[PDB]
Formats: sequence, structure tokens, C-alpha cells
Amino acid sequence: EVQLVESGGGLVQPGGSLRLSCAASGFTFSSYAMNWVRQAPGKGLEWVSTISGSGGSTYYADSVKGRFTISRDNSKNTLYLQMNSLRAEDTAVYYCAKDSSSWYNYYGMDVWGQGTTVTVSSAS
Amino acid sequence: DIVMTQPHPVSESPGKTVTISCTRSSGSIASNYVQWYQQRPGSAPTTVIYEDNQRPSGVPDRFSGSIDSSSNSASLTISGLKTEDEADYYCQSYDSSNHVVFGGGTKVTVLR
Amino acid sequence: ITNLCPFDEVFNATRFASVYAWNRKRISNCVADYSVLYNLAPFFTFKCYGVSPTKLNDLCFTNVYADSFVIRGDEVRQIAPGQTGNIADYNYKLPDDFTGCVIAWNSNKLDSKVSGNYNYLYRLFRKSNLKPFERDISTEIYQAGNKPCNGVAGFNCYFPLRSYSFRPTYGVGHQPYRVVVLSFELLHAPATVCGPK
Repeated sequence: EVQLVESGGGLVQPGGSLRLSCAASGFTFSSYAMNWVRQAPGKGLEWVSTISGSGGSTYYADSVKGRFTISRDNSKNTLYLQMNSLRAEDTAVYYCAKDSSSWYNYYGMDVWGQGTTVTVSSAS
Repeated sequence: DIVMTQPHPVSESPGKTVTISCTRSSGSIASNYVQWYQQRPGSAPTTVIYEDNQRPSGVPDRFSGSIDSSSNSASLTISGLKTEDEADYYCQSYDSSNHVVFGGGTKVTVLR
Repeated sequence: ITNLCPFDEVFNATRFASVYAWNRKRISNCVADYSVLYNLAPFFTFKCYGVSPTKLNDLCFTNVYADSFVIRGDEVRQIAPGQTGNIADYNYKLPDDFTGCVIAWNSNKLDSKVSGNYNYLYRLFRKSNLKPFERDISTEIYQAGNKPCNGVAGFNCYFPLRSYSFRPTYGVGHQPYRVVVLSFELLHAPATVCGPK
């Protein structure tokens, strides 16, 4: 019940910029925390970052702290993720997941979506 | 804190009930509830319980969850093995720092 | 740098948590604008043990926390860094480092429904001795070994879920109070929340 479309998953050289858009649909999207998660090829899931429902509170993980930002738009609700200075470990499939209602922030998780594969290589 | 270790993938014959264990990596299980997800190979993960432990969004009685303090681990019981059950599963929870911790993953296989 | 802090949604919630399961919302990278929070309604608790609320706007912090729950009247005093009580050392304990606030308020004006308030409970029965953050979310039975019970009747064991009996036709002292505390901590990491200077 949640449509997720992004721009693409084109590779980039180490030390680049990438913007991922997670615009969704539906009717209940006023105040719901959004979690950016990643999954490496040949590896399990790995949480990247999260943002509150109102767009005020936002934080990230330990290994991806300092080079990634996440924002949320409400009137045209959309989850924006800015990734700068990528490394060799950032090549993974990224997803953006919802959660339960606004009261509990660490309890409940709705359908995630589709996600996209971002690769970081260095060649011609 | 530490990624919760998940046991090796398992296989089961149809017509039986399987049990998946999820052991806490560090500390104790005295934290928020632990949930599960169903991710088919090449598909998006789907949750097995809607909010805490009650009727999910389309799994009538197949998936059930429990917590064992004697072993200090989560237990996912899957009854009525079907062809759509052979897939990867991950147990996800939260720590004392509002970080989303996942598991190593377990592939449930159905014998044909 | 950032937008307004979402604290406006913390003090205005549609359904708060219980004592056995309490919210732990992590707040970071916002503005500490307590000018609106200072001139609020005449509540019954506006105490901050850490520092003065006036000088708090000029103090940087790495990450802050917000824990909201609902207790009775006689249980508000038990929220302190080290104190005895049925909730202070059994269900909700704080170490000797809390530098936040204990802001709380009564909400017995809109909950006037005489139908049985069997939704909130505090799990009086427990076996916690250390680890002040020893929470509990399961639905086990109160036991300590020695051939525990395995039935429903019991008569030697008991179901460790005692719900409240909040009714509008009561007096002071046994009234519901929503308490929201702000846990502060500083580690080896750059600060995020500082407040408007």
C-alpha cells in the first residue's frame, strides 16, 4: 500500500554526492518516523539512519556518521537521503521503511517498499 | 550494541512446524520487543506481526512469536509449512540507544 | 542549522506508554528553545536537577532522551537518582547521573470514562536487583525457581500484571499523572544540540 520510486542506482567515484528520494503515497503520512536501512550483497540487513515523524529529530549509525544526512517533507511527504564521500563499503541495496503510529518510536514497522542498489567502484 | 547472532539456515519437510531461535548478542533480553521479517530471495522483506504480537496484516496463524528468559532468546514458531515459506528471515530489535539492530539471517528451506 | 525541536509532539501525545514498557525517544540535532516550555500552565512539577532552565539554552549536548509514562500520585516522588519505593527500585530506576528534568502533569480531565481502565499496568511483581535499566516486556509468571507453577489457577504463584483502577470519583493522592523525563548523557562524540545563543 506504499509506492516507492527513486532516481537510479548509478555508480560514482569515491568522494561523490548522491540524493535518494523515497516519496510515498497513501493517506496516513502525517507524523511517522522513517528508517533508512541497507543490505550488503552477501550480507544481512544493516540500519543506516532514521528521522522522526515531524522531521525534527534525525540521527544515524556509528559507521555512517558524519557523511550522511536525511530529511523529510510533509505537505508533499518525501524522504530525502544525501550521501557524500562514499566508500567501498557503501555498495549495497538501500530501503526506506515506515513504522507504527506516532506514540511509540521504537515499536512497530509497516511495509518497507522497493529500495535500490548503489555501487561504489573505481575503474574506467 | 553488537549484532545479534542468528543461527545457520535450516530445512524442513512439508507438513511440520519449524522453530527459529534468535539469541541476544550482548547484555540481556530485558529491552524492547523483538520482531521478525520475511524476505524472499529477490523480494522485499515483509513483517510477520503488525504491531506487537496480535493478528498481523495477512498471516492468520502461521507465524507466532515468544520470548524465553531461561534461554534469553526470541522464538519464532511457523506452523503449516507451505511453498511460500522457503525464504530468508531476520530478527530485528532496538538497543538502549535507539539503534535498529538486525540478525545474521536464516534461510528456511522446504523439501520437495 | 536545524529546524524546531519536535518536543511539541512529545508533551502532546494521543496514547502514552506503560511502566513495564516505556518510550525511549532519542532526540538529537535540534534547537533547545524552552521559552515556550517555561511559560506553560501551572503544573505540579517543573523541577530540573541538572542545571537551571535559563542557562540550559547555552549548553551543548551530544544526544538527549525523552521517556514518557503514566503513574499514580504517590509514585511521583519516587522518581529520583536513588530512592526506595515500589516503582523506584522495581520497575523504573535511574542511576546517579540524571541531569535532566522530571516535568509531569495531571490529565484526569479527559479520561472521565467509568468503564474499567484495564489498559495500563506497572508489573508489581519482579525480581530485579541491579542494572537500573532492567526493563520487562514479556508476559511470564512471577517465580524464582524451585519447581515453578505450570497452570492457570496457581494459588502458589500469581500473574504479574496488576492493572490500575483509575476512576473519576476519587480524591487526591491516587490520581493519574503523566511524567516525561529527559535523560542526558555525554560520550566521546561531537555535540549536536546546543540551543539558540
